[PDB]
Amino acid sequence: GSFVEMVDNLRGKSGQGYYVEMTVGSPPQTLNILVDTGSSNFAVGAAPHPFLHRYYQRQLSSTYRDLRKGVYVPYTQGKWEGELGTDLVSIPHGPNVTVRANIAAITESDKFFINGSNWEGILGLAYAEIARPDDSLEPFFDSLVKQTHVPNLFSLQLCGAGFPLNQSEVLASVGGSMIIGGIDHSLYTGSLWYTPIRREWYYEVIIVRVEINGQDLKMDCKEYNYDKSIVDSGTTNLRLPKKVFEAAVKSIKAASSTEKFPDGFWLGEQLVCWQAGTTPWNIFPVISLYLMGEVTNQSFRITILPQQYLRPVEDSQDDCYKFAISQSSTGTVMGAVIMEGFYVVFDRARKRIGFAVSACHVHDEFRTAAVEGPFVTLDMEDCGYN
Ligand SMILES: CN1C(=N)N[C@](CCC2CCCCC2)(C[C@H]2CCC[C@@H](NC(=O)Nc3ccccc3)C2)C1=O
Repeated sequence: GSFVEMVDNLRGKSGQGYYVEMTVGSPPQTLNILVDTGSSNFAVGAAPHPFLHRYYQRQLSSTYRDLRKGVYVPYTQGKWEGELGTDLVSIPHGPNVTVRANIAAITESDKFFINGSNWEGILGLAYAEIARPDDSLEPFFDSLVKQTHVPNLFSLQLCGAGFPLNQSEVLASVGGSMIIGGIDHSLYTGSLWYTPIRREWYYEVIIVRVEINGQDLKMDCKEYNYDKSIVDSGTTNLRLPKKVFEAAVKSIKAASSTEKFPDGFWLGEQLVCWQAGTTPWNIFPVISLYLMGEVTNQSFRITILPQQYLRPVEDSQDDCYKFAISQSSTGTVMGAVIMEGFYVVFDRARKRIGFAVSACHVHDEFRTAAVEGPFVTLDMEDCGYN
């Protein structure tokens, strides 16, 4: 329905992350927390760090409980380490509840915190299977559902501005909404289409067909989900398996061939700039990802524009962008630049993910993002990797 208390409760952007305000401890300590559908730990800065102007002070919380256990979490680009405990947690622009939740107090980290991001911790919203050190550490959302009457569902509207936001603007701007326990109909247009959650660990899905401007990429659909496909608000780019990335870039280059871009642009390293207002959106193709539907032999598609996969960056008065599609060796990742096109419903209760066109997606007068269906698609279970 309508969840006015939670609409517009996010801030941030695709490259630095989207965050929500939370409070931890008694009396409450306010912290900004990155929303991460690609992990399952609630982990907060708990010691001084050059990029933090505040952190969780366990000694100041009367409700802090020490679990006397450490946690070490390496990931591709870095790591975070800390001390496990529990405390009372609330979301000011959220459901009006307070829960007793696990908290990893981060004491050491490498390439975790981001300078100028304005967030001090992360909220891992995925399932217990991928919680660290193991699946016995109950994730926040599981605690929330068990302890309150909050429905087992949340939805995310990540709003890309379509242009660079400076330090002051990104602090003053609305970055989107996280609706806890429901679906807010003001955040999307058209219909919601659902794809099954294949397995409850990451938010894993199955892609059954890929098009570039309606042209079928024509790969064996297992390639699109090798070794998994996930929906992850904690990754910036649309990341594709090596072979899929190579075929997609070849097709995107062919569609946009009226202009030549350097190799560094396609590698997502170098920006491309145009005179103010002259970005040639129309030369770049739309990208359609077909997802397995809830009905046997039925699929639907989500279509994104270059306004989603070209990420605005400051250079001058030129309009500059980075290519936000990159290679992966760990499967497809539908990151923030993809999520910015859609209102995404994480329907844990019904083991499904919903997509609808976002009321805040960036587009032009000629094209819009789309969510359409149904399409007849056979042997979709074969698209999943084992
Ligand atoms: C993809 N991804 C993700 N969605 N969450 C994590 C952890 C995954 C988790 C999966 C289950 C097993 C354990 C690991 C963490 C990520 C969160 C967003 C901010 C990032 N911070 C930076 O990247 N910071 C940074 C800072 C300076 C330089 C470079 C990067 C760090 C990750 O790698």
